[PDB]
Amino acid sequence: TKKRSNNGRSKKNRGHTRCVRCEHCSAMVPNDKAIKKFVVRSVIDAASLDDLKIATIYEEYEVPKSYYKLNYCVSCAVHIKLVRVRSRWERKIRKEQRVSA
Amino acid sequence: ARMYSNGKGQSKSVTPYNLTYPTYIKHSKEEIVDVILNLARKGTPPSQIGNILRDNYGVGKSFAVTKTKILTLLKIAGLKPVIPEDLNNIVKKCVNIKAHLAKYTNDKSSKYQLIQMQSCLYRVARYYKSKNELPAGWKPPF
Amino acid sequence: IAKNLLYPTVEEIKKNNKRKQLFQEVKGYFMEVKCAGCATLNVCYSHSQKTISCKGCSMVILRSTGGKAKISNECSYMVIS
Amino acid sequence: MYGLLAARNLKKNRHKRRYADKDFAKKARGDIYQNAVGYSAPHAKGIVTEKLGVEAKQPNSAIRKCVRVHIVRLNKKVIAYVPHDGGLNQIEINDEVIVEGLGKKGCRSKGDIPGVRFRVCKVQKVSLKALVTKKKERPA
Amino acid sequence: MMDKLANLCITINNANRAQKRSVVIRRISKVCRLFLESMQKHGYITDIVYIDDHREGKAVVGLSGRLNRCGAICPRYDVELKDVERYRANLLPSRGFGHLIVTSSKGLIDHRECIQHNTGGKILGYFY
RNA sequence: CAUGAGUAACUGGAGGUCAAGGCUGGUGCCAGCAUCCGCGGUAAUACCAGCUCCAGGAGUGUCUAUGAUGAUUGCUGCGAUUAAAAGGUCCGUAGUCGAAGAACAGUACUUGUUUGUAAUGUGGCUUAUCGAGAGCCGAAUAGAACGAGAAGAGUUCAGAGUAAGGAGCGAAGGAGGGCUAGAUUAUUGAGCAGCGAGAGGUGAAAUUUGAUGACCUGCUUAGGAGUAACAGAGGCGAAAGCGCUAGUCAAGAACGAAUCCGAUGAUCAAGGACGUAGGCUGGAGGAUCGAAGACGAUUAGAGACCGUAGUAGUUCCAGCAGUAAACGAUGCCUACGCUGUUGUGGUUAUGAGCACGGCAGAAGAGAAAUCUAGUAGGGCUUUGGGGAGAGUACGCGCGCAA
RNA sequence: UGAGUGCAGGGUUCUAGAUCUGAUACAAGUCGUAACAAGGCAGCUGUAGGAGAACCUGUAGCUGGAUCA
Ligand SMILES: [K+]
Ligand SMILES: [K+]
Ligand SMILES: [K+]
Ligand SMILES: [K+]
Ligand SMILES: [K+]
Ligand SMILES: [K+]
Ligand SMILES: [K+]
Ligand SMILES: [K+]
Ligand SMILES: [K+]
Ligand SMILES: [K+]
Ligand SMILES: [K+]
Ligand SMILES: [K+]
Ligand SMILES: [K+]
Ligand SMILES: [K+]
Ligand SMILES: [K+]
Ligand SMILES: [K+]
Ligand SMILES: [K+]
Ligand SMILES: [K+]
Ligand SMILES: [K+]
Ligand SMILES: [K+]
Ligand SMILES: [K+]
Ligand SMILES: [K+]
Ligand SMILES: [K+]
Ligand SMILES: [K+]
Ligand SMILES: [K+]
Ligand SMILES: [K+]
Ligand SMILES: [K+]
Ligand SMILES: [Mg+2]
Ligand SMILES: [Mg+2]
Ligand SMILES: [Mg+2]
Ligand SMILES: [Mg+2]
Ligand SMILES: [Mg+2]
Ligand SMILES: [Mg+2]
Ligand SMILES: [Mg+2]
Ligand SMILES: [Mg+2]
Ligand SMILES: [Mg+2]
Ligand SMILES: [Mg+2]
Ligand SMILES: [Mg+2]
Ligand SMILES: [Mg+2]
Ligand SMILES: [Mg+2]
Ligand SMILES: [Mg+2]
Ligand SMILES: [Mg+2]
Ligand SMILES: [Mg+2]
Ligand SMILES: [Mg+2]
Ligand SMILES: [Zn+2]
Ligand SMILES: [Zn+2]
Repeated sequence: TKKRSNNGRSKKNRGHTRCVRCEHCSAMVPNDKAIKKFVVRSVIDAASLDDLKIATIYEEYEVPKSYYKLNYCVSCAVHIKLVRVRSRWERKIRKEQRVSA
Repeated sequence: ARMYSNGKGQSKSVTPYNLTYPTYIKHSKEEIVDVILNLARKGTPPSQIGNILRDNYGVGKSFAVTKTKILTLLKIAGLKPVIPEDLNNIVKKCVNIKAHLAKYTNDKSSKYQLIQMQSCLYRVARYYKSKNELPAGWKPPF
Repeated sequence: IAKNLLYPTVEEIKKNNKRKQLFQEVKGYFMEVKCAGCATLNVCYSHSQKTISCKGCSMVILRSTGGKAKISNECSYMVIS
Repeated sequence: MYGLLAARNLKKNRHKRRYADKDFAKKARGDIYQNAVGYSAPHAKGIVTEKLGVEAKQPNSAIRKCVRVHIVRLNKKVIAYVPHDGGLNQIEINDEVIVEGLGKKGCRSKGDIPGVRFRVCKVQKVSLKALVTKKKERPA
Repeated sequence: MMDKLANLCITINNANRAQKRSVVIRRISKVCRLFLESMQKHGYITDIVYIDDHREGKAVVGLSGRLNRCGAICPRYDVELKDVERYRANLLPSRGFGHLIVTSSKGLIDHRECIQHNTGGKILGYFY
């Protein structure tokens, strides 16, 4: 029986879409189906900022950040616990997740 | 719906309820009839005659003054073309597509458009050669 | 019958599409425009498909667009039909 | 096909549909005259050539008593079942027996006996029911 | 294009189910007029106005509380006077009430008038 | 009419369907019974018998064809989202189906009168003791002759111009298509320079490569693919499919409006054109990835999964081929239909509309799950009829083969 | 006008045949364990190689998936 109204993907009014590759296992997954995750990570860890304050030559310094978008296939997303199995009424709830660091 | 594609557009223009006589205008009957026959001899299609009469001379639908239709007036004056103007515009588009494909042979989309166009020609031809408006052995310019 | 169904209010008329009514409505009309300066009068159609220039002075009086045509800044008009 | 002047189209279509029915198909397109008892005849005469036994299908547990018959009308050899309690004792090799159908729509196996399609009715011109119950005797 | 007499029937059947009292019907032919005029004679509909719009035509009608259902038959079968009672028993709910309408050389008539005038015709539609 | 007298029932059943016994004795998965479901392994209301009951009765059981059962052949009257079942997409002939207004004609259509039926059958009455039986009466099918009516169907017309179609005009929008000329990085390969011991790969390791200087960091170059992030329940295309920037060449969709022609139209056997990927025939080329083949590990064994390496292919031009879970598993035109919200492109009395969408309820519907599935004798094509064998055999048509 | 009968062929229906190759039933024999749980490498459709055997591997697709995010 049909488990989801949208077939588990975001394609509508189209024939075909570009593929992308999974970060964890390099499998091909369609772009409109892949699980997506955003990361904004400081170059320097929080446990070093108190040393940075005496190491730097400049009057003040702003740490550089690094930015990423990651893609996962279903198997990897479930195994890494980005997503979890949910009850028949919960399946319908849609909410934006946090940006990781 | 549309004949060669999946279209369902609805853009048309409303025909009036009654037609009267355009008393606001600034020419006589005989002047309007002269304007038409001049534009005809210069070689304009009858749909363009209609556009000019509305736009420049200020007459809607070009019949309220004349009690006669544009193509019938051209037959009375003897200015009738050799081929009906619709069938004529279909042969032109075919020629254009064949002239493109002659130099850009690789275009599968243009090939597709040609076979649609050609079908439409024959369907129109069979109408006119039943109403005796074309000779029975007429064939396309190709 | 219902009065609402046989005789709609003028509010209802104005909200509907020109074809989807008990009797279909003409939207295009004719006007007399007068030129700034030379004060000559030209007959024009609303929704014009052609750009039009004033008799005599040759100022462009009316510009054609995708919808209702645009009268040049200084000029003025009256509906005639 | 529902138009008022559509009768010809409708008739040809509906005729072609019927071949999907197994019943109509077999009568039309199968070999309906291959059988000793069937469309051809209600009963068949034949001579006994061997005595035989067969296991019942699961979950039953039995040996069923059967006879090899040469059919006079076709020269095929067929298996038949012998109905009654001591019935096998009433038949000798080279006796003549008359044979009968099991009562299904097509020739089909009945009950727990695998692949046997007929049963014995009379031996040497006399009813097997009378022979077994000792109401009458062999012609001798 | 849809059949005009079919369109008439679905338009009034749905509006009746939705408990509306009046409707506008958008494409009208000669037999559609005569059908509506029949329903008025037997008191199934109350008021009729016709709009002469120069685009086909349209009608505005008031429904009564007595109308349960109506329908057109397609195609329009030819019937002898011997045949009409077969169709009567197939379409109508009771032997006591309701109308089966037939076209004839004497206009539209009901299954009782067929006996009076001694004429078959072509089957058109029904209401009860 | 008159004499004797006192004779005269069987077939199939008794666990359920299905009317009528847990009765007594044998037998112990044996022997048998049972259309179907099922009984019997020592406590059998089902076998073999006794005894009582049941059903029809001068009759009752069995086998075999057929009609019904059966809306499981569907004109009346079934189905095709998931149970069996909508052709991968277009074009198109035969075929079936086709506006409003005003008029006209009678061959179908319906009906009158007259013909057209011995027996059988149908409605009756009369005589054999009764009842079939016999005898007499009346009306009748299809088919044909001559009249009548004109709603529907048909033919014509133009001081008529579809929320039917085609031609054309105006301003604009889009990863729709072909061609020409350019581009920022990245992955490999070579040259040269610096440095002097490990690099790679994994869950953990070994094959493997390095003092002929690896790895990493510079500068030079040579190629062949690709267009990250922006990027979405966004857009375009008949479908398959389409994502860097400029220039160029044809045609199409939608919108605005007092342009022109007038039935030109819907659906479609046969016939024709397109169709991801993998494959095949010839040419160009060859970075990355990698069927086959070869090793290293793991295991009872791995021929596999993992790692090292490696060929055909993967790219382009000219063609052949014709299949996909080619799927929203929902044919194409055309209707009638509740509300709220959010998009994309035009137009706007700024109130709204038109085309193409998404989402959330409701009411109905349905075996439910759910809703492209509500209402319905609108038109046309494809298609299913319990599992298997079988989408297989033989014949035929296309293809170089597959 | 022609019966009969020569000699070649065809069209139909049956039947023989060394040997090979399908299917079905095999109480329970031998070797593994491919599917159904994330079935121990998620499964399935097309196409192409390979292999005691279920099957395995490349390439494009689908969710009837283990994700309506
Ligand atoms: K697809
Ligand atoms: K998803
Ligand atoms: K158009
Ligand atoms: K079409
Ligand atoms: K097309
Ligand atoms: K179309
Ligand atoms: K069984
Ligand atoms: K008895
Ligand atoms: K008994
Ligand atoms: K007992
Ligand atoms: K069946
Ligand atoms: K039917
Ligand atoms: K096909
Ligand atoms: K029109
Ligand atoms: K271009
Ligand atoms: K290809
Ligand atoms: K290998
Ligand atoms: K090994
Ligand atoms: K490998
Ligand atoms: K490699
Ligand atoms: K091709
Ligand atoms: K082809
Ligand atoms: K297929
Ligand atoms: K669309
Ligand atoms: K259904
Ligand atoms: K074959
Ligand atoms: K597997
Ligand atoms: Mg009972
Ligand atoms: Mg019994
Ligand atoms: Mg059924
Ligand atoms: Mg299935
Ligand atoms: Mg199915
Ligand atoms: Mg299908
Ligand atoms: Mg009597
Ligand atoms: Mg008519
Ligand atoms: Mg070096
Ligand atoms: Mg980019
Ligand atoms: Mg267009
Ligand atoms: Mg290739
Ligand atoms: Mg189709
Ligand atoms: Mg079947
Ligand atoms: Mg397994
Ligand atoms: Mg597995
Ligand atoms: Mg499941
Ligand atoms: Zn992965
Ligand atoms: Zn001026």
